[PDB]
Amino acid sequence: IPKDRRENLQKKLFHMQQLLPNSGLPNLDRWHSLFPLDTKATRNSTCFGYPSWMYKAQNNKNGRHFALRRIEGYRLTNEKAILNVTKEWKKIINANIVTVHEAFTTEFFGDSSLIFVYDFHPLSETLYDHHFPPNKIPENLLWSYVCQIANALLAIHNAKLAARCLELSKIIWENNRIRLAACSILDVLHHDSPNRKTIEELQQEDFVKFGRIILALATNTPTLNFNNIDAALATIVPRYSTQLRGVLEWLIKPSAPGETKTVETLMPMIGARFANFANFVMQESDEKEFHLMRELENGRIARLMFKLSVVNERWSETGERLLLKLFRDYVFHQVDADGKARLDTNHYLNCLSKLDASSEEQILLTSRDNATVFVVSYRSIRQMLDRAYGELGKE
Amino acid sequence: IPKDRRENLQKKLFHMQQLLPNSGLPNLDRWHSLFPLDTKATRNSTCFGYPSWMYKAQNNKNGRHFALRRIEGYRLTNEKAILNVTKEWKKIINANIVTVHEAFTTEFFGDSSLIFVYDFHPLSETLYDHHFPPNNSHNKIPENLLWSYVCQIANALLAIHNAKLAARCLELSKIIWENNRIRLAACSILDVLHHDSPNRKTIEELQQEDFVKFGRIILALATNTPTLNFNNIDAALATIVPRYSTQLRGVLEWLIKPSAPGETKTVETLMPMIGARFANFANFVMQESDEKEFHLMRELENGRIARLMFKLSVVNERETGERLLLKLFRDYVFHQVDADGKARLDTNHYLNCLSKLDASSEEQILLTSRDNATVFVVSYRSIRQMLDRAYGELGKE
Ligand SMILES: Nc1ncnc2c1ncn2[C@@H]1O[C@H](COP(=O)(O)OP(=O)(O)OP(O)(O)=S)[C@@H](O)[C@H]1O
Ligand SMILES: Nc1ncnc2c1ncn2[C@@H]1O[C@H](COP(=O)(O)OP(=O)(O)OP(O)(O)=S)[C@@H](O)[C@H]1O
Ligand SMILES: [Mg+2]
Ligand SMILES: [Mg+2]
Repeated sequence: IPKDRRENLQKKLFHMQQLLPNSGLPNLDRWHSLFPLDTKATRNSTCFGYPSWMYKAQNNKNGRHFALRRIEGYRLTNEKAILNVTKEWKKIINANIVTVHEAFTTEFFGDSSLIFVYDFHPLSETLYDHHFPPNKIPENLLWSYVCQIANALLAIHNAKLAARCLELSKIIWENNRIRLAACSILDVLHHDSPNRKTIEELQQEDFVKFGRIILALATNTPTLNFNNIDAALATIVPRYSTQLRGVLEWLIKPSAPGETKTVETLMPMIGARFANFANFVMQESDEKEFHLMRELENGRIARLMFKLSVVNERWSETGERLLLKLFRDYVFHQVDADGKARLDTNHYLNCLSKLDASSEEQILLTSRDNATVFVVSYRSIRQMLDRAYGELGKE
Repeated sequence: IPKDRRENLQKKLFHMQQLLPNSGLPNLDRWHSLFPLDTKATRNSTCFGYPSWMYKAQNNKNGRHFALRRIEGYRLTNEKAILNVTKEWKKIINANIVTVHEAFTTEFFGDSSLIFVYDFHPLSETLYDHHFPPNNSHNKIPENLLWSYVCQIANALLAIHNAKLAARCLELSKIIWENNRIRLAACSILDVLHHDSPNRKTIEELQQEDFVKFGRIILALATNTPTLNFNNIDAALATIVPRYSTQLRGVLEWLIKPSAPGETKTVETLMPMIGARFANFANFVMQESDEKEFHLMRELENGRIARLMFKLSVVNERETGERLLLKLFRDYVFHQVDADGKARLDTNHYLNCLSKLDASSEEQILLTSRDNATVFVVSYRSIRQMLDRAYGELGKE
């Protein structure tokens, strides 16, 4: 657990518990301690047709943290069966889709608001805000985005559904991992609108919105228009590979001369980039595995110190336990040439690691009166510790 | 953190430390504590042309555990065979390839042996032994798992071929399995043992042999036939059509058959054939990596608990003052005895006390001194603040 990852995982735990008491936010029937997640001071109705609000809240029943998406000013009776379509989205298990649990309307916000509950992903930021704060992205990261979004659309389309909402502000970023964070919403907000589209047509719009998102990132232009669909498409050939340009072209262009666009057709176009991506995720999962084991090592190290602390100053004054006493002094009571304490976390860690591994390496244990000195190995010290601790269990 | 997952990580750590006191194995110039990994009492020379031995050993320099592949009865007749091979393979780092570090000869085994050192992956079992258990004899593997293998092996071949090299050794017994993660565990070996052989093959045909050996491995697993023969490359190929999808059959057929009518087989051509199965595979890996992320944060308490023990051990027994409560706190946590006088050992008590110390719990405890006249009512929160305070005053010096 190096410095950055350990404090990042602590920053995550800190974000999950994080509260803001004076905010003047209401408590729902099954939710409390609502925490505002919006990082910007402006809200527009371009994405949903209504203003949107984001919240982190605690469940009254299980105490775990969830994310709440609020759609301001939407009227719909809570008892309506349409809100239950989130149950179909719940069935979809995907790493690039934020799982939705349920949907309900509420009036605790002083109006008519619709609430979607999602998994809470700590330290998440929108893909827009991450790449466009108020200078080009590497192609590997762009392909990582292409592979992740395609993976999401694959599961969605095969579930006889569509993304509907596919934009930069509605995709959350967290350590290069992206997820669709507004699914199942438009399913409700467009259930009985004029000019309803088919799930077949909506699935096609996904591919178009897909291409535009990546194209925007590739051309480093936040606002994207139709008048430059071929202008910005030709700007990526020297900077990025022709393969990247080819995928963007396929996604954006209305490919309907003899056939309709399908996710299965998109996959071979990606091809080798999937292997590269999968390789990276596998290696990152490997790194998480070592940190897991290091942390489990810490537990074994803590349990060794438990035994050691039980024995010390408890019989314990003199004997084979006297060496255990002197061993503790060796590890934690180190002082400099002046006489001042030499605090050293590294020394503590490596001493106990060698004790846990029963290292054959030897160390010098000086007695209280610097007259007697013990040449002893970690292996011997470990065996004395287990021996003495067991003799206390006989009682 | 499910039951099996915690015990899996504990089985790994226990496997790395595992020793054999009665062993008659020597210590090498740079290696010691050699531990036998072989699951069988018999060794044949089919895989390498020489008997092979597997060992876990500790590095004298860094103290970490590595895997050692020993090739019995090998004399170095050319230093080019080790150096021209290992200089290229050492550079290749892949998630589906066991990293090789170096190769050297030794005589400590009472003979002339060649030694390869690899990364040590705990709890690893050969893909053969996992799907064909050793202690049983002669019922199908799920298709998703077969596709997982195809993606992983293809990923390995992708890195290998792009380095102008070949797997050479691509068989069930030379691939290690660990929680559905497979790795090529015999790379760079045949590169050395065949470095100056009479009938040296081209790097391109050896690469073609990779695809064939690829196909046979998956086909063997799909047909539940450990040994695979040339006479049933089309017979066993027809056993998979009702049980598995036609796509799998198409890939296996493509891999095994000498596909050179209009083009020669390349990994880039294999990728679109797998296609959507890569999305499925990557999704699972992402999902498992997500599950580890949540499990990590929960486990982080061990570091926080251990660092607290560091502070507590530094301060204690270095006599009187505010640290006297820290001394009495240690007595409360680890020195519990009954009215009778017997030791009250409790691993749970130790863990939960420190959890409350780590959480700065508002829960209160009773601290009676040796002199019973004064007793301190204090919470874990206050004790926690006293500990950091005392530990900080030692940093002033
Ligand atoms: N499912 C989620 N889990 C955790 N955090 C989230 C989730 N969804 C959104 N957030 C965070 O909430 C913040 C705001 O959410 P997004 O609303 O949808 O963007 P919004 O920028 O504030 O844009 P406006 O104008 O509504 S469209 C972002 O910074 C995210 O980091
Ligand atoms: N790099 C490694 N890291 C950890 N364990 C390994 C590694 N490589 C091999 N092993 C294990 O070592 C054991 C024996 O190695 P493998 O020898 O090559 O099996 P072996 O099948 O009996 O084949 P050989 O003797 O040619 S017949 C296996 O159970 C593996 O799981
Ligand atoms: Mg918002
Ligand atoms: Mg062997």
